[PDB]
Amino acid sequence: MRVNITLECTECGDRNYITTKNKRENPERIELKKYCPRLRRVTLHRET
Amino acid sequence: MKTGIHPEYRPVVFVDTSTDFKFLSGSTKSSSETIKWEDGNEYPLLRVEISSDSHPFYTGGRVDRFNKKY
Amino acid sequence: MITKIDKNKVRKKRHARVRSKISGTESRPRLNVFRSNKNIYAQVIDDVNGVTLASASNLDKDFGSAESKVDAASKVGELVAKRASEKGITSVTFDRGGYLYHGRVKALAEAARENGLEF
Amino acid sequence: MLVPKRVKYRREFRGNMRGRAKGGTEVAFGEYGLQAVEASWITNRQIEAARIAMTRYMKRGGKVWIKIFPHKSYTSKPIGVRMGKGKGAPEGWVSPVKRGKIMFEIAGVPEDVAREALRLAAHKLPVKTKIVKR
Amino acid sequence: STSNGRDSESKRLGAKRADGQFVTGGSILYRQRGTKIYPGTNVGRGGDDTLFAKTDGVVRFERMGRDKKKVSVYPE
Amino acid sequence: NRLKDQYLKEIVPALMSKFNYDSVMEVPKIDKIVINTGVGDATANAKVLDSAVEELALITGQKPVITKAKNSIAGFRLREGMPIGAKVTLRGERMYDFLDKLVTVSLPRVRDFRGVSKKAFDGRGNYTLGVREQLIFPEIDYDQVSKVRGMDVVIVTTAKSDEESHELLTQLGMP
RNA sequence: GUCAUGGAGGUAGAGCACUGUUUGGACUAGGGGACCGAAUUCAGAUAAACUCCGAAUGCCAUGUACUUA
RNA sequence: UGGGGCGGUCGCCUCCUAAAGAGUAACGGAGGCGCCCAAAGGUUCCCUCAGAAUGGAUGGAAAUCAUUCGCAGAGUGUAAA
RNA sequence: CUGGUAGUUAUGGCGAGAAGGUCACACCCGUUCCCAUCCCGAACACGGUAGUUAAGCUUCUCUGCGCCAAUGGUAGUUGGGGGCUUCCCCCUGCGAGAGUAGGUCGCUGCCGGG
Ligand SMILES: [Mg+2]
Ligand SMILES: [Mg+2]
Ligand SMILES: [Mg+2]
Ligand SMILES: [Mg+2]
Ligand SMILES: [Mg+2]
Ligand SMILES: [Mg+2]
Ligand SMILES: [Mg+2]
Ligand SMILES: [Mg+2]
Ligand SMILES: [Mg+2]
Ligand SMILES: [Mg+2]
Ligand SMILES: [Mg+2]
Ligand SMILES: [Mg+2]
Ligand SMILES: [Mg+2]
Ligand SMILES: [Zn+2]
Repeated sequence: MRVNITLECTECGDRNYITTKNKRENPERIELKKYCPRLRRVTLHRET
Repeated sequence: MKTGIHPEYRPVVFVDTSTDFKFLSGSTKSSSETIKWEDGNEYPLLRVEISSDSHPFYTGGRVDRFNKKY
Repeated sequence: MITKIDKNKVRKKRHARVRSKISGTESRPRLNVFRSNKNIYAQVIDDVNGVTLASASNLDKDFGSAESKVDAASKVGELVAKRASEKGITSVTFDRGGYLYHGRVKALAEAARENGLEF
Repeated sequence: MLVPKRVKYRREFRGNMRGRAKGGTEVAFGEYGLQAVEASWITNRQIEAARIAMTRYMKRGGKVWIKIFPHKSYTSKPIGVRMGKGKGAPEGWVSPVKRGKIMFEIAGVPEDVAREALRLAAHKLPVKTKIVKR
Repeated sequence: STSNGRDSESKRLGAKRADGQFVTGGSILYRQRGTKIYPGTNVGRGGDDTLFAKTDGVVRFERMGRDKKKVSVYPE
Repeated sequence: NRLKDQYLKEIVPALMSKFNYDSVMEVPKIDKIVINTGVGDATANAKVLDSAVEELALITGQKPVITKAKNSIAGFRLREGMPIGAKVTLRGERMYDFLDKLVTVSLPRVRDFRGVSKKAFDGRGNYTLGVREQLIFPEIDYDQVSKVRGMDVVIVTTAKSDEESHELLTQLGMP
């Protein structure tokens, strides 16, 4: 169930952040609005 | 009274077959009538059964079973 | 038999909850507000010394003209702002007082803000 | 035979018996008591033997109060076991008695039978005692 | 034949600076679990409940209401 | 406000004369009606709770709030937070409207009522009245209603003791 | 090293205000056509893993005090 | 390793031993861990528990209501402090 | 005199009894508007003052509960010395807990009305 996941920026394509989720309660790819160091602004990140 | 969640509500007129006391009251059933009693609140009349002034303890079908004997 | 709740007691409880974060220092005094059924009051307070600096009220000599009970709040707010500004007070922290920042309190705060007071 | 119904912990330290008794050094319920003059451990079997020997003499007359109880427990090792490998299994229950404690009570009988019953009980205990009056 | 025999290494709690001792900003004054001592003036509480000075000064362990204590730092 | 008129016109100074209250506002006044259906039997049944919901909604006119379970006990096959019972709170004009519709219309059709014990109170100024079926109220008919649950109707009175609450209920209507 | 001043810390002792262990008396919920017996109270005990309290020492500092390396 | 073998243990967290700063051993006395949560995190606003008695009761020792008393006798994802 | 707002370990609290007022403060009336209920104008929010001191609030009296609290004595104990060493005794310094004499129905600061 519990697994490691990595978050990738939808514009740059850089895998910036890592985190974990529960695979049963969250079968879909999670999405979050984090801060992207390359662009130096906030973008949208998706699980790979 | 939050809008939408609540059902319908409106005062009506309650009448008994024994006392005929049209006593204005609120309810959720329209009873599908229109009476002019209590002018300004001409709410629909609601037919009813034995009331306060109809019951022995309160104040003071089976007909067929008298058709055969009598 | 039911014991009716005491509005002022719970109001003071909420005021004490608010006051845990708001402190009236000498450079940045505290703007306390009290609201009744008839009228509203305001006081500028410092906590390091425990003394008030400016005040205004609906029942004061000024602000004689009145309207619905939000215009009295605006008037008392602008009068207290003018009195504080005339004494050199510019930066304050708004002490809500355990009320909600919605009605009379909000109008008083905006009236104070539009004058020379950085709330 | 007095044994506690429950204990929070099975194994206990042995403790010490320094100083006078914390409390209970005056006779309260009855009119005659058996007061320890020195300190010792008292198992539950000794209490049972003393109580039996003291009640039989009065012929089920009067009342008797037991002022001590065996809260503590002690362990032991069998013959032929080396040292170590944990603590031993508990064996019995003891009541650490300090000096000055009054630990038996008599009421409802005259001078002579009470004194003789206390004397008979005092020979079953491993501690020097004396008989006191309220 | 023993089910016991295990423990956890000590965490060295207690007080690290004495009352009346001059203190440098940002230094730990008390390591502790929960809140046995509350943070007073010019002092804050860490993530794991340690108390650290925020400005240079002199340590003083005052008393709050009846059954609890606090520590403060006063500049020179 | 016909029942408001009946209460205010003659009940208030009758009470004032009877008990010689020092002021005008020691008079007990009806304050709250609370309804609890007690549908805890529906451990797994989902239509029973819902059916109680529309039953209460029709009888009162306000949306009933489902109540959760305070604790979790295996003796009655329940866990934490299970939806148990209903909750409706009338207040204001609904006091007198519901009291009218009950004591004058719905109550008299009960089978063999001959009064309730004056000691069947809480002893401190309130009253809980029980009904053994849902057909006593004229608004809910027989065809729609499937089962009957004996619910609880409470009377909240500002009376400082019990005797004046009892006599106040008598003066307004049935004890 | 001593003296004066300020602190953190709950051991010895003691105590029953919490948690365990526990004695005698009164009454009793509950079951019983009187008998066991939950909870309340009175009086009396007990505790390394109990605490409404709580020392002597030791410890950390301050001093401009007096000696000493 | 109170000779060695058989038995048990080997890393981390909490309490007692531990002698009122910190530290402190024994094949000494008791327990847990090798996770979980997309809200069980952040912020703003609001409020307060266990239990007992009385009445309706389908429904009893115990479900859901109403009043009174009630400083925590509850809760704090999980072992203890 | 009263309203608002702070400091101080309840000597400030709990409980009991009396008095007061529409100057203030509340109860109170209402839900058109802003706003709100896992339902309910109860609360919150808004608009008003016919009635009230019944309660909130203020003042006054007490020792019933609670709380604070000596002096003397005692346990314990650093240093030194003795015994018949489950432990005990003597000299000097420190010195409790419990119990009690006694104290308490608060004391202070600022602003606005009378
Ligand atoms: Mg540890
Ligand atoms: Mg944190
Ligand atoms: Mg963390
Ligand atoms: Mg001890
Ligand atoms: Mg030490
Ligand atoms: Mg230590
Ligand atoms: Mg070890
Ligand atoms: Mg293990
Ligand atoms: Mg006047
Ligand atoms: Mg409207
Ligand atoms: Mg105190
Ligand atoms: Mg003394
Ligand atoms: Mg003392
Ligand atoms: Zn990017």
